[PDB]
Amino acid sequence: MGSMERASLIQKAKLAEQAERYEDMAAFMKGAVEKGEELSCEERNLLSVAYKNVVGGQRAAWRVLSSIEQKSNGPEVREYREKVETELQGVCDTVLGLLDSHLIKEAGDAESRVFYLKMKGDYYRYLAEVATGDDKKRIIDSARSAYQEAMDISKKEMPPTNPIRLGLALNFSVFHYEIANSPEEAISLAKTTFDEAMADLHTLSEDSYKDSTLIMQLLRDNLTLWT
Amino acid sequence: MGSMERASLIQKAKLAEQAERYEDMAAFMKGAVEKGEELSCEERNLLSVAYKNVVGGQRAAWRVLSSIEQKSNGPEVREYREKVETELQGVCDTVLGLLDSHLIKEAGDAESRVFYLKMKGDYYRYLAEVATGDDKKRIIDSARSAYQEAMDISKKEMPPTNPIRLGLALNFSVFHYEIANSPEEAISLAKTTFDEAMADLHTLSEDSYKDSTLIMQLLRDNLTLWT
Amino acid sequence: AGSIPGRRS
Amino acid sequence: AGSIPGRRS
Ligand SMILES: [Mg+2]
Ligand SMILES: [Mg+2]
Repeated sequence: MGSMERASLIQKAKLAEQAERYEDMAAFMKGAVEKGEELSCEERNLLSVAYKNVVGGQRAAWRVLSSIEQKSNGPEVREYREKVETELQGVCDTVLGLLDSHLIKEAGDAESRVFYLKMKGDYYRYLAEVATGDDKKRIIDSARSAYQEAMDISKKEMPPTNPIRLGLALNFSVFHYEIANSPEEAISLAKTTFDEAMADLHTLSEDSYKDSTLIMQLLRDNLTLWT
Repeated sequence: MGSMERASLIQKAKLAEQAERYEDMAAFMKGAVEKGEELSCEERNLLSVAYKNVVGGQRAAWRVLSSIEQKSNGPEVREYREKVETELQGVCDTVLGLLDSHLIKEAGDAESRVFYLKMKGDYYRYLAEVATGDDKKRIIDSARSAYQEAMDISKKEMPPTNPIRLGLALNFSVFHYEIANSPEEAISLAKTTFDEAMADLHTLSEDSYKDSTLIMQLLRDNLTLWT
Repeated sequence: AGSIPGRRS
Repeated sequence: AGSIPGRRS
């Protein structure tokens, strides 16, 4: 996308979202990141939405194929699961590469840095979902370390109702439950996050209240499933 | 897909359907067609499902972008609509090329020949949806000619409740209404098809009855929208 | 209106 | 369970 203007890439990312063309969306936003400028709040959301949808479809397909493969145990199901897996890993590596070159290092404000570190934890988590053995351990630790740094910044720099702080805590709790085999840590984190947000709702306008309570309901939904 | 066995391509097409990976599905079925053997009934259905889903997503995106472009009247919306349009045209050309090399010419039984000619009418119809001017006329006539040949064979060789004959009539009626500016022809065809199927339901087993009545309801749904 | 949905085998 | 859906801007 090197020959397209940054503003045109952003505009086309928005059109691609409206058209539900998420692969195109992600390609436009990769091009925008590669222009080398920092991303605004809205532009960070476009980057995240694009890749979440792309990798979300890959993850759903991988789970379908992995389930069929487990039931079977010719080479076709394994071969095709491996093909989808390699594609998924490539998307995760692409996102991680954008974060490392150079989104995180240029992000000084807490909101941007936390947003990118949450992404980093998420894409290492998606790598961990398909990893095996003694590559899986290092991938898990990379996810944990990214989430932990984001958590440390968010607790110092953002109110407990901030939607990025809340979503980070939600996703880190999912990491603890599903990846790290730490369901008690997952439940603790979700409970403390929910309670501290509850106690800060009084400070919020109606619109901020709506966003924060929506994520708090997702924390509660997990707590209900886990307890 | 030249190095993969035909049976493996078919098996992977079925896995891709289960995983909702329709682009992969279509690529596997293109590879299977290119092995040069005729397709069984089930294999024809896999080919059709794969490409219908691929082009269906492209058509839905094109309509979103075309609507935005019409409301606007910089170059971005037109450029992106044109990109999606060219992609869609390429998929249609690919399917038409498979039909022409050499699925139709090798199809002797009425069921296979009608199935492929219905596909040919459908993919020319999708080309017509995005065509303008005095290429649009020749594309429209190509759709009409394919549908008409399929209709002539189906009326001679298949019962009025046959699902392919019914779906062909449904799609040709849609062609008349939406493409050829012939709503009366559309309504007539849908009515006669529905009535002749109704009068043949008594001959069918319970399972065949279910399939035929399902398509008859789609004819009725169009008639309700058009009258 | 609606053509054959044909998006599921 | 459920992570941030984050599939719509
Ligand atoms: Mg900076
Ligand atoms: Mg033959």
